[PDB]
Amino acid sequence: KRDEALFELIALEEKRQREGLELIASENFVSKQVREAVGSVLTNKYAEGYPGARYYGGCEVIDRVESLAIERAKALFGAAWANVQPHSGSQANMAVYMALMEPGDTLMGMDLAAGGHLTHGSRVNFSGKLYKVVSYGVRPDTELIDLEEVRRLALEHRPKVIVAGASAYPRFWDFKAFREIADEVGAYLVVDMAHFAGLVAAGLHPNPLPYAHVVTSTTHKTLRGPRGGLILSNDPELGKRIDKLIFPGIQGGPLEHVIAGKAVAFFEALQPEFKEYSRLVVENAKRLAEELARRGYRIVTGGTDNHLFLVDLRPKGLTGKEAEERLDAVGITVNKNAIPFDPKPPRVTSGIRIGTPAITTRGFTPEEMPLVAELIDRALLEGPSEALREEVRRLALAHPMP
Amino acid sequence: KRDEALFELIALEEKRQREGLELIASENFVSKQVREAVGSVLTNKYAEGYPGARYYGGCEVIDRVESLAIERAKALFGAAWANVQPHSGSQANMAVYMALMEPGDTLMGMDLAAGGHLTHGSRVNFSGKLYKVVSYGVRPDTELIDLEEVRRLALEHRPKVIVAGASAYPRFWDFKAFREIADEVGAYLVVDMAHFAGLVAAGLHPNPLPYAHVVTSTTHKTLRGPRGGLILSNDPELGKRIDKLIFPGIQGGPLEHVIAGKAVAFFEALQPEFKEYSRLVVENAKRLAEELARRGYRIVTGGTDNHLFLVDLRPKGLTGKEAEERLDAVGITVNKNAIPFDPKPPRVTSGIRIGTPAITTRGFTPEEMPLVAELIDRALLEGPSEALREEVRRLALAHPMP
Ligand SMILES: Nc1nc2c(c(=O)[nH]1)N(C=O)[C@@H](CNc1ccc(C(=O)N[C@@H](CCC(=O)O)C(=O)O)cc1)CN2
Ligand SMILES: Cc1ncc(COP(=O)(O)O)c(/C=N/CC(=O)O)c1O
Repeated sequence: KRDEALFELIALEEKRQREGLELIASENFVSKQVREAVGSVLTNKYAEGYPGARYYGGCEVIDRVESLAIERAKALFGAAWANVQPHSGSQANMAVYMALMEPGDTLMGMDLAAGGHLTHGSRVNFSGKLYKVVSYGVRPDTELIDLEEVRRLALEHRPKVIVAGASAYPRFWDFKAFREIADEVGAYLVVDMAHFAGLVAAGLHPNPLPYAHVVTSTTHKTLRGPRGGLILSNDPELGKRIDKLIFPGIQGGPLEHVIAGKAVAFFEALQPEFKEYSRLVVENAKRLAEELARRGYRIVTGGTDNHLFLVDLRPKGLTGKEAEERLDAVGITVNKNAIPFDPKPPRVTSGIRIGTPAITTRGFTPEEMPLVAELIDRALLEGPSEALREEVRRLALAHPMP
Repeated sequence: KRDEALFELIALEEKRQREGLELIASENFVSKQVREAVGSVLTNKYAEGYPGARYYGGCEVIDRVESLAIERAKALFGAAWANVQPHSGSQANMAVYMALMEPGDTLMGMDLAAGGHLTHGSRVNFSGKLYKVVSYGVRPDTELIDLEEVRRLALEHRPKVIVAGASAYPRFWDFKAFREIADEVGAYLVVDMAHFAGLVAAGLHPNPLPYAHVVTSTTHKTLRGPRGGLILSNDPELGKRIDKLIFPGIQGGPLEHVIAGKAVAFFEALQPEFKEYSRLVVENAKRLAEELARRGYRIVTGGTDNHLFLVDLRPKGLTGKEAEERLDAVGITVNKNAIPFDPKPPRVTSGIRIGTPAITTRGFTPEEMPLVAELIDRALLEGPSEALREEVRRLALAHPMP
């Protein structure tokens, strides 16, 4: 008996995705073959352990799948070791923290208010419950990270681990300077590249591998793969330690159907067409930010080096919460985000975060960004209307999903 | 470009699953419609938070999918609250422990060799690293749990959490007695029903929900659903606390395509056919154990009340690792497994574990178990041969796959 109610919902969700403009920076649209792998019979196999050293019979083929994912990840990113088993970015970070630190140790990471991830030290998160968290942020005048403030905090608090990488930072990271600071205090440098991993793979963002002790990531977001986590390093000895924290430390059976999907995503990212896609992602984001600046918004840091940017809404007297709702009502999804010099509180904010990976996957090009900018502006100033919702729909339907 | 090498490996795994006898007790074969949901576009949405309380917009349809999974889980097990976001059985247990305990608190669980799971207090697992662990076992003569030994231990060590449930215990649990013991020391009773969740849903195993404070489970064993975790409780105030430990405590975005698969599996488990399937699972396991006993194999506790059994291979001079390899060579997939008081470490073991869920899904009946027992016996005594493999293959191919 088919579950009609459930599949009626899936068809509605497919329609919602086709007919809207997805501008949330951490979203993307996976290919059909990534979905085919994730929907495969590989979910039926228990395969605890690692290739050639499993706790169950029958893993001969699974071992070739997981080894293929590992070797492709190492070739794509220039790594000496990889672990493709983390269920999510959260589990990847948790395993690294538990391998390098003991409860009570100090963790330094980017403040949630300035763009950090929950996993970089939130007190509601495991990172803030097991460890002592010290946070860094951005300067109000530069709207950028201050490496001298980072170093000062590191010398004063002596973290065991310093995390670089964030969720809403629109400029390049200086991984070399972060590693120098870490070395000065004897800390490990962990880079969480989840947001910009696809740009690293395409050569459009500095690669953290050579400077970090360990690199964590999701396989979704700019890498355009299935939902899951990833760990990389140039140190196989440290990798062996982390392998043990993933299993038997924090996980049980790996999701080998999702790992097959990671293998597919790494194959796609190794093709030359991926570099072109990634170039367009960054060109779209720079062009869309410029077009909104021309229409009266201020762009934080004045622009972006990557796939996302932050819009200061104060010139138009809007809060991030109101802009979110007005845009959601016409099928444009963004999220509110604090700006560095923000007069409003966290639940309201004076900004929004926009990202181009998902619309770029649907074939949007830089010459269409003026039109996207005008729809956003109209929705913010005129508010939601049926005519505007129909224009978004038409535009969206004219750009196919994978 | 299609990833031809990866899909060739998936086709090889499909063939391996169709042409062998999958007797791993923790595996099953999911239906086509479960795979269809897991391979859906719902992977493209970041749904941090809970239904009606998400961080990001655009979740109106996703919320109906998750609520449907939640409400079906409640109806299936008779629970007042459910959480369907855990990525795995291990994450479900982690969230529960962190909601009920601080690090350094005392956790009581079943010894691994006696049957307990890694997350029930193993030193190489987070459960044994973060908490002080006290373990109960089984009696050396009957290989059954002694409730008076469990009581003594609880009164002596005063655990904060007692865990009932196991990965390799073949008999029924007395959840009323475990709750009485927990109440005597003021402990929470947590039941991990991962292995026998489908038998509970079908009414063939005592239901822990009235007696446990919290129930954890996986969705992919006896329940025959996608790979993932589940938490249930009759206390909605305890559920609220646990919800916060799942997010933002230990996970980020949930896997909503997998949650759609969970909704489908719950729909299948609510059908009358699922009760007939589950009855045959247990009938097959009892008959196969009896047929191996008649050939001189020692069955731990003498038999089974559920879907699995353990074979003590010490009298036959075989380690569990050797038996697993011999059986695998002829297409019979089991896992080496620790037995009560095992002198050998988990990488070697003195036994094997066998379960019927997967072959029962393929339509194997009790009258076919004598033939299965014969093939197992021959591979252990006579060793692998080409003629034995072929016989296994024919028998397997005579049964369809979902
Ligand atoms: N009773 C029981 N049987 C079970 C499990 C379990 O948790 N309990 N498993 C649940 O998934 C699987 C076995 N998985 C296991 C993986 C690692 C270790 C363990 O103790 N590993 C050590 C030592 C290895 C050695 O020296 O032999 C380690 O990794 O250091 C035990 C079980 C299948 N059967
Ligand atoms: C009681 C119990 N609790 C938790 C888990 C972990 O579930 P995951 O493998 O993390 O999905 C398991 C899995 N056990 C795997 C096996 O038995 O072969 C379990 O038997």
